[PDB]
Amino acid sequence: MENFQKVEKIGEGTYGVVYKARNKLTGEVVALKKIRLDTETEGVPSTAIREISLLKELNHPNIVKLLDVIHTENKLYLVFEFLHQDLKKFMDASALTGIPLPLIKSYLFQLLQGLAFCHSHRVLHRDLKPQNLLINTEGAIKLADFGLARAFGVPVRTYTHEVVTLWYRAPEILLGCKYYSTAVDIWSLGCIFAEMVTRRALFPGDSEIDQLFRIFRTLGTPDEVVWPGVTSMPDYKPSFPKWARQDFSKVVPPLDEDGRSLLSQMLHYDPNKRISAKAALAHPFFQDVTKPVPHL
Amino acid sequence: VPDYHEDIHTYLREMEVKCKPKVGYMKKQPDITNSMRAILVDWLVEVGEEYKLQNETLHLAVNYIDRFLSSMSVLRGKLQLVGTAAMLLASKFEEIYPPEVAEFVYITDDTYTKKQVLRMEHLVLKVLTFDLAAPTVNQFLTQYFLHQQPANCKVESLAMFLGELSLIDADPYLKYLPSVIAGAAFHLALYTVTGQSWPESLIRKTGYTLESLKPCLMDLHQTYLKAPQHAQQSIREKYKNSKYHGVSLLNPPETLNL
Ligand SMILES: O=C1Nc2ccc(S(=O)(=O)O)cc2/C1=C1/Nc2ccccc2C1=O
Repeated sequence: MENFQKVEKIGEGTYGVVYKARNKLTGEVVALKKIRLDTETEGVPSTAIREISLLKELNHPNIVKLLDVIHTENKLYLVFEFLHQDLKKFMDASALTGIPLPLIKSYLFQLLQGLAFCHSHRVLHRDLKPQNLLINTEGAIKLADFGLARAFGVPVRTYTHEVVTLWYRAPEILLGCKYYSTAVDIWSLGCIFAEMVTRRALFPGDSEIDQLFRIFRTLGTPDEVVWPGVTSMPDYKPSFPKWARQDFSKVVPPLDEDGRSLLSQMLHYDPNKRISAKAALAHPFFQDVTKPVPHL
Repeated sequence: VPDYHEDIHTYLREMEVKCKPKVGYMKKQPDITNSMRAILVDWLVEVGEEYKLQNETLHLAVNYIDRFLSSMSVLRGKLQLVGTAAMLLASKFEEIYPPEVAEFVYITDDTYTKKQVLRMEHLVLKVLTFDLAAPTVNQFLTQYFLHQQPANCKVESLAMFLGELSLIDADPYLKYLPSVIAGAAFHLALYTVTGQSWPESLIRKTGYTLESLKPCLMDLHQTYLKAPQHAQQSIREKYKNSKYHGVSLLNPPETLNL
């Protein structure tokens, strides 16, 4: 903690903040995320317990690297690799010019790699959103914030329902399925893929029922044909308006035929049919992928 | 959705070796014994029982205890303080609704202060270097179950029952990897309930055979026969409940034909 030179506040944890800092002796620039403790309360936050143990278990070029955990009685400091910016911010800075397919393709490709890795190690991120994705000046993009993550078993059992930011939350969670898995992270990625193209959140509802309907109006209201089992889910209602499926080229018009195929597979209603990150990596959409570079 | 099953089974197989505690750490503990440890897990069983905790949380807790006691000698008056923190950490990791700190102080009828629980937590996290995602016998059993044609409520419950019995006796169970105890427990569960044996499909998946499981089967089968006479009885009581189809009431085979 002595050998660090804080550079500038950068973001906000829920029990701390994130600061850009530079290791005085090695010269390495890092990101410090301080977690507040203080005894006589509840001890170390379970979100930190999970974040640290799971993250230590995730070494991959597309997953932020946890360099160290400075553990003190008063507070707990997480030392991470540093990255220049996050995807939302970057998306805004492009809001007027747009994100070039090369970059969109490269970012999605990488993101699918980081996720396949998480899933290969039984880890559900459960909060993938543009703010939780970091990009550096080299064309790299990575999964960050493993604060809502959890180790899962095979098969899965019922986990926490209060999960995933509403805008990137999958139908099986919104409908109350008692078992949800890796497919929920794919849903998030499909929404982010869509978002990178058009530049504005695919389904920006403001309530669960509004989020569902905004989903139903794009992919159609699901039925036993398309998704065996819906009409039986806990939060399904036969009163649901029956919307017809909107042909995919209108959902993200600037998308080529490959993009459409990939996106459609990432947004499948039935979680057993929606493409896994592994399989997605082989999809034709990436045959021309490169690691271009950001626009900063 | 079985696209990651094998990547995960392989990863847990690698980890169970890296997370495994020292086989003979007890022999080196100056103050505590296996007997005292047995009393500790037995107690954690009913504690997990009183609070409706996952069985997965019980197994984690025991893994943390054995790993902590692998590098730290503890006085008999502190064994319970370690087991309490280990249980609290397991719940913070595995539970959706982990009972709060006060519950954990309370269950010790104030044998320790909230302060002591919190500090032990901090200490245990350090000794384990925050490596809490350990593989357990429960994680393997749950996987071996998918190889049952068709599912068998009683077999599963009996397999879990046997797996849990192994948490209680460091000797001989600390000398087997969780994936192996799981195989023995599943076979013995299966055989007892249906007459069937370790599936052809599991040899392919795990690489284990009756022959490789035999050393463990022998022990587990023995623990099973002597279960009614064991000083610790919280697992048996537990598995009499309908939630587990009263399998702990079933009669264990005279022999296994091996
Ligand atoms: O460089 C970094 N390293 C990390 C590591 C971990 C996180 S976390 O999402 O708070 O876990 C965030 C960050 C991080 C960040 N770097 C930046 C740069 C500009 C704007 C926002 C962020 C940011 O969140």
